[PDB]
Amino acid sequence: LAKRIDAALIMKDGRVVKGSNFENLRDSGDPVELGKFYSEIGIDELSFWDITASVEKRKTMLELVEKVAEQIDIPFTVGGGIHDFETASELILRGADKVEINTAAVENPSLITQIAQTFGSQAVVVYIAAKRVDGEFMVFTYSGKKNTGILLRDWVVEVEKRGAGEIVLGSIDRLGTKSGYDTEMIRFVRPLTTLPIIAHRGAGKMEHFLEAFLAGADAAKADSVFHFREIDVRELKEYLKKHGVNVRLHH
Repeated sequence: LAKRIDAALIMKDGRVVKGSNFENLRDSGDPVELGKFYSEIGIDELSFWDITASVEKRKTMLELVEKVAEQIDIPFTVGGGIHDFETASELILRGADKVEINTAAVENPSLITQIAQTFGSQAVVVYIAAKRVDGEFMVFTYSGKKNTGILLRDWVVEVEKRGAGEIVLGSIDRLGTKSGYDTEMIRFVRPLTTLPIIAHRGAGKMEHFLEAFLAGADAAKADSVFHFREIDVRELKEYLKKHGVNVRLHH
Protein backbone atom coordinates (compact mmCIF):
# COMPACT_ATOMS: atom_id res chain seq x y z
CA LEU A 1 0.00 0.00 0.00
CA ALA A 2 0.94 3.65 -0.34
CA LYS A 3 2.92 5.04 2.57
CA ARG A 4 0.75 7.12 4.89
CA ILE A 5 1.34 10.57 6.41
CA ASP A 6 -0.58 11.02 9.70
CA ALA A 7 -1.09 14.24 11.65
CA ALA A 8 -1.58 13.96 15.43
CA LEU A 9 -3.45 16.60 17.43
CA ILE A 10 -3.25 16.86 21.23
CA MET A 11 -6.42 18.24 22.78
CA LYS A 12 -7.90 19.41 26.07
CA ASP A 13 -11.42 20.79 26.57
CA GLY A 14 -12.08 20.69 22.83
CA ARG A 15 -9.01 22.84 22.00
CA VAL A 16 -5.81 21.93 20.17
CA VAL A 17 -3.11 22.19 22.85
CA LYS A 18 -0.73 24.98 21.69
CA GLY A 19 -2.83 25.49 18.55
CA SER A 20 -1.23 25.96 15.14
CA ASN A 21 0.38 28.66 13.01
CA PHE A 22 -2.11 28.58 10.12
CA GLU A 23 -3.17 32.24 10.04
CA ASN A 24 -5.79 31.50 7.37
CA LEU A 25 -7.98 29.50 9.78
CA ARG A 26 -10.87 31.17 11.59
CA ASP A 27 -9.78 29.43 14.80
CA SER A 28 -6.25 28.01 14.58
CA GLY A 29 -6.84 26.04 17.81
CA ASP A 30 -10.12 24.40 16.79
CA PRO A 31 -9.49 20.66 16.16
CA VAL A 32 -12.32 20.38 13.64
CA GLU A 33 -11.14 23.26 11.44
CA LEU A 34 -7.48 22.26 11.71
CA GLY A 35 -8.29 18.64 10.87
CA LYS A 36 -10.44 19.50 7.86
CA PHE A 37 -7.63 21.73 6.61
CA TYR A 38 -5.03 18.97 6.96
CA SER A 39 -7.35 16.65 5.04
CA GLU A 40 -7.57 19.25 2.28
CA ILE A 41 -3.81 19.69 1.88
CA GLY A 42 -2.81 16.03 1.87
CA ILE A 43 -2.75 14.42 5.32
CA ASP A 44 -3.85 10.79 4.92
CA GLU A 45 -5.20 10.08 8.44
CA LEU A 46 -5.72 12.12 11.60
CA SER A 47 -5.20 11.06 15.19
CA PHE A 48 -6.64 12.91 18.19
CA TRP A 49 -5.26 12.46 21.72
CA ASP A 50 -7.38 13.88 24.56
CA ILE A 51 -6.05 14.93 27.98
CA THR A 52 -9.26 16.54 29.29
CA ALA A 53 -9.88 16.37 33.05
CA SER A 54 -11.68 13.28 34.28
CA VAL A 55 -15.10 14.72 35.02
CA GLU A 56 -15.66 16.28 31.56
CA LYS A 57 -13.53 13.84 29.54
CA ARG A 58 -16.11 11.31 28.38
CA LYS A 59 -18.60 13.83 27.00
CA THR A 60 -15.76 15.96 25.61
CA MET A 61 -14.27 13.11 23.57
CA LEU A 62 -17.69 12.04 22.27
CA GLU A 63 -18.54 15.57 21.08
CA LEU A 64 -15.16 15.84 19.37
CA VAL A 65 -15.60 12.56 17.50
CA GLU A 66 -19.12 13.55 16.48
CA LYS A 67 -17.98 16.89 15.05
CA VAL A 68 -14.96 15.61 13.15
CA ALA A 69 -16.85 12.68 11.59
CA GLU A 70 -19.35 15.22 10.20
CA GLN A 71 -16.73 17.46 8.59
CA ILE A 72 -13.85 15.17 7.59
CA ASP A 73 -13.75 12.39 5.00
CA ILE A 74 -10.42 10.72 5.83
CA PRO A 75 -10.01 8.05 8.56
CA PHE A 76 -9.30 9.26 12.07
CA THR A 77 -8.23 7.67 15.34
CA VAL A 78 -9.16 8.80 18.85
CA GLY A 79 -7.28 8.02 22.03
CA GLY A 80 -6.43 9.18 25.52
CA GLY A 81 -7.32 7.28 28.65
CA ILE A 82 -9.42 4.65 26.85
CA HIS A 83 -9.52 1.92 29.50
CA ASP A 84 -12.38 -0.46 28.65
CA PHE A 85 -14.53 -1.83 25.84
CA GLU A 86 -17.59 0.32 26.56
CA THR A 87 -15.59 3.56 26.24
CA ALA A 88 -14.00 2.41 22.97
CA SER A 89 -17.37 1.24 21.63
CA GLU A 90 -19.23 4.48 22.17
CA LEU A 91 -16.40 6.47 20.54
CA ILE A 92 -16.41 4.28 17.41
CA LEU A 93 -20.21 4.33 17.24
CA ARG A 94 -20.21 8.11 17.59
CA GLY A 95 -17.95 8.47 14.55
CA ALA A 96 -14.33 7.38 15.11
CA ASP A 97 -12.86 4.89 12.66
CA LYS A 98 -10.25 3.60 15.11
CA VAL A 99 -9.35 3.78 18.79
CA GLU A 100 -5.82 4.01 20.16
CA ILE A 101 -4.86 2.21 23.38
CA ASN A 102 -1.58 1.72 25.23
CA THR A 103 -1.46 1.37 29.03
CA ALA A 104 -4.86 -0.33 29.26
CA ALA A 105 -3.76 -2.83 26.61
CA VAL A 106 -0.53 -3.67 28.46
CA GLU A 107 -2.42 -4.21 31.69
CA ASN A 108 -5.17 -6.26 30.00
CA PRO A 109 -4.19 -7.52 26.54
CA SER A 110 -7.60 -9.15 26.14
CA LEU A 111 -9.01 -5.61 25.72
CA ILE A 112 -7.44 -5.63 22.22
CA THR A 113 -9.40 -8.78 21.38
CA GLN A 114 -12.61 -7.48 23.03
CA ILE A 115 -12.69 -4.40 20.79
CA ALA A 116 -11.66 -6.29 17.64
CA GLN A 117 -14.39 -8.92 18.10
CA THR A 118 -17.11 -6.26 17.65
CA PHE A 119 -15.32 -3.67 15.49
CA GLY A 120 -12.68 -5.67 13.61
CA SER A 121 -8.90 -5.61 14.01
CA GLN A 122 -8.69 -2.57 11.73
CA ALA A 123 -10.44 -0.52 14.43
CA VAL A 124 -7.73 -1.27 17.06
CA VAL A 125 -4.48 0.72 17.13
CA VAL A 126 -1.94 -0.11 19.85
CA TYR A 127 0.56 2.62 20.73
CA ILE A 128 3.86 1.14 21.96
CA ALA A 129 6.17 3.58 23.75
CA ALA A 130 9.63 2.01 23.88
CA LYS A 131 13.08 2.94 25.13
CA ARG A 132 16.54 1.38 25.32
CA VAL A 133 17.40 0.17 28.83
CA ASP A 134 20.66 -1.73 29.46
CA GLY A 135 20.87 -2.57 25.78
CA GLU A 136 17.29 -3.86 25.30
CA PHE A 137 14.17 -2.18 23.93
CA MET A 138 11.66 -2.00 26.82
CA VAL A 139 7.94 -1.12 26.84
CA PHE A 140 6.93 1.86 29.01
CA THR A 141 3.46 2.78 30.26
CA TYR A 142 1.83 5.76 32.03
CA SER A 143 3.19 8.43 29.66
CA GLY A 144 6.67 6.95 29.87
CA LYS A 145 6.80 6.80 33.68
CA LYS A 146 6.81 3.01 34.18
CA ASN A 147 9.34 0.56 32.80
CA THR A 148 7.08 -2.50 32.48
CA GLY A 149 10.01 -4.91 32.22
CA ILE A 150 8.32 -6.22 29.03
CA LEU A 151 10.59 -6.55 25.99
CA LEU A 152 9.46 -4.67 22.88
CA ARG A 153 10.11 -7.89 20.96
CA ASP A 154 7.65 -9.85 23.10
CA TRP A 155 4.91 -7.20 23.22
CA VAL A 156 4.83 -6.68 19.44
CA VAL A 157 4.19 -10.38 18.91
CA GLU A 158 1.50 -10.49 21.60
CA VAL A 159 -0.24 -7.37 20.26
CA GLU A 160 -0.63 -8.98 16.84
CA LYS A 161 -1.68 -12.32 18.36
CA ARG A 162 -4.39 -10.51 20.34
CA GLY A 163 -5.86 -9.00 17.18
CA ALA A 164 -4.63 -5.41 16.87
CA GLY A 165 -4.86 -3.79 13.45
CA GLU A 166 -1.77 -1.61 13.54
CA ILE A 167 1.01 -0.43 15.86
CA VAL A 168 2.27 3.09 16.52
CA LEU A 169 5.89 2.79 17.46
CA GLY A 170 6.88 5.72 19.61
CA SER A 171 10.55 6.10 20.55
CA ILE A 172 10.88 7.79 23.93
CA ASP A 173 14.60 8.12 22.99
CA ARG A 174 13.51 10.68 20.34
CA LEU A 175 10.80 12.69 22.08
CA GLY A 176 11.35 16.41 21.93
CA THR A 177 14.17 15.88 19.41
CA LYS A 178 14.28 16.80 15.73
CA SER A 179 17.15 14.48 14.78
CA GLY A 180 15.03 11.92 12.91
CA TYR A 181 12.80 8.94 13.54
CA ASP A 182 14.32 6.03 15.47
CA THR A 183 15.05 3.99 12.35
CA GLU A 184 17.03 1.38 14.31
CA MET A 185 13.93 0.72 16.41
CA ILE A 186 11.72 0.52 13.30
CA ARG A 187 14.11 -1.94 11.64
CA PHE A 188 14.19 -3.98 14.85
CA VAL A 189 10.39 -4.32 14.92
CA ARG A 190 9.75 -4.75 11.17
CA PRO A 191 10.59 -8.51 10.91
CA LEU A 192 8.50 -9.29 14.03
CA THR A 193 5.06 -8.34 12.72
CA THR A 194 2.96 -8.21 9.60
CA LEU A 195 0.90 -5.30 10.98
CA PRO A 196 1.24 -1.74 9.65
CA ILE A 197 3.89 0.19 11.59
CA ILE A 198 3.37 3.92 12.20
CA ALA A 199 6.57 5.75 13.11
CA HIS A 200 6.33 8.38 15.87
CA ARG A 201 8.76 10.84 17.58
CA GLY A 202 11.87 12.57 16.24
CA ALA A 203 10.71 14.05 12.92
CA GLY A 204 12.34 17.38 12.07
CA LYS A 205 12.70 17.55 8.28
CA MET A 206 11.31 15.89 5.18
CA GLU A 207 14.33 13.60 4.75
CA HIS A 208 13.44 11.98 8.09
CA PHE A 209 10.24 10.62 6.55
CA LEU A 210 12.16 9.06 3.64
CA GLU A 211 14.51 7.43 6.18
CA ALA A 212 11.57 6.07 8.19
CA PHE A 213 10.03 4.53 5.09
CA LEU A 214 13.36 3.03 4.04
CA ALA A 215 13.46 1.48 7.53
CA GLY A 216 10.15 -0.31 6.89
CA ALA A 217 7.51 2.02 8.35
CA ASP A 218 4.10 1.90 6.66
CA ALA A 219 3.14 5.33 7.99
CA ALA A 220 4.81 8.30 9.64
CA LYS A 221 3.02 10.39 12.25
CA ALA A 222 4.00 13.88 13.38
CA ASP A 223 2.45 16.84 15.16
CA SER A 224 4.35 20.03 16.02
CA VAL A 225 6.48 19.98 12.84
CA PHE A 226 3.19 20.29 10.95
CA HIS A 227 1.27 22.57 13.34
CA PHE A 228 4.08 25.12 13.61
CA ARG A 229 4.77 24.81 9.86
CA GLU A 230 8.34 23.53 10.04
CA ILE A 231 7.33 21.00 7.36
CA ASP A 232 4.72 21.77 4.72
CA VAL A 233 2.60 18.68 4.13
CA ARG A 234 2.22 19.21 0.38
CA GLU A 235 5.97 19.77 -0.09
CA LEU A 236 6.69 16.64 1.97
CA LYS A 237 4.55 14.44 -0.25
CA GLU A 238 6.12 15.91 -3.39
CA TYR A 239 9.59 15.33 -1.95
CA LEU A 240 8.80 11.69 -1.14
CA LYS A 241 7.25 11.00 -4.56
CA LYS A 242 10.29 12.59 -6.20
CA HIS A 243 12.62 10.13 -4.47
CA GLY A 244 10.62 7.02 -5.24
CA VAL A 245 8.25 6.66 -2.26
CA ASN A 246 4.72 5.51 -3.13
CA VAL A 247 2.52 8.20 -1.55
CA ARG A 248 -0.93 9.45 -2.53
CA LEU A 249 -1.11 12.87 -4.21
CA HIS A 250 -23.98 3.27 3.09
CA HIS A 251 -27.51 2.18 4.19
